[PDB]
Amino acid sequence: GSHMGEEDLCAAFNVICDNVGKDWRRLARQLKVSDTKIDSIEDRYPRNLTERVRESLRIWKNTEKENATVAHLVGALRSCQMNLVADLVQEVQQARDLQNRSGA
Repeated sequence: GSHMGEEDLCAAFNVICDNVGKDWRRLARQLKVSDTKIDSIEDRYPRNLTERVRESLRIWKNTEKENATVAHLVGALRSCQMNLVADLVQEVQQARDLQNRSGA
């Protein structure tokens, strides 16, 4: 696990968990979660979206591993018709310009 060092990603993982309530079913689907999963994920947490969402993470990235970068997170928000969150996770992208280095 890792509770320290996920800079920027904090907004991407905190996002999936922050706008929960009805945001994971959109991020899960767009993150590449088969419908069969929404039925399993919900089946696992019938009273806690905040918990089921974190569960996708183990799968969410397990599929788009290479395409599971920070940009994928906000980039995904844009497709989830949730520009609101995508807006805050986009702030994540701004933090990358400081660590992404690579000036040439």
